[PDB]
Amino acid sequence: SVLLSRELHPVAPLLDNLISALNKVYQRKGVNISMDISPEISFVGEQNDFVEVMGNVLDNACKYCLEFVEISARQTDDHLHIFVEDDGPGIPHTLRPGQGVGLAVAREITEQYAGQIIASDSLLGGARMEVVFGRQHPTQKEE
Repeated sequence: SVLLSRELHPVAPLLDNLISALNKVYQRKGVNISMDISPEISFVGEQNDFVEVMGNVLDNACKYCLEFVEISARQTDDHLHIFVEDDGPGIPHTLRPGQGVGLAVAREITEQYAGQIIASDSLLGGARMEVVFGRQHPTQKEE
C-alpha cells in the first residue's frame, strides 16, 4: 500500500538557537550552557513541538542551576532521548523540584508523542532531566 517517509529535523541546530536566547536571558546570573549532540541526532514530528518542549526544559534548567547546564542526547529506533543536566539543588530525596510545576507544558506535549519526562540525579550536583519522545519511526503508511 502507500508508505511515506516522515519529516526528520536535525536536533543540534534547533537547540543551538534556544541556547543563544537563554544565554542572553540569564547572562546576569552567569549561566554556562554546553551541548554535545552529534549532527546525526534528529527529531521526527512537528518541529515547533520539539522547540516548545525543549525551550521549557532548558529554561527551567537555567532557573534551577547555579551556573552550569549540560545537554546531551541519544536515539533508539523509536525514541529520542534528550538529557538536560544542571548543577543546582538536588531532587526530592535546598533541594528543588524535578520541577514538574513549570514543566507542565513539556509534559503535555511529550505525552502527545507517546513519551515522558523523567528526573534523576546529575553528576553536576543537580537534576538530570530526561525528555523522551516516542513515535520516532522514520516511516508510516497513509498517502
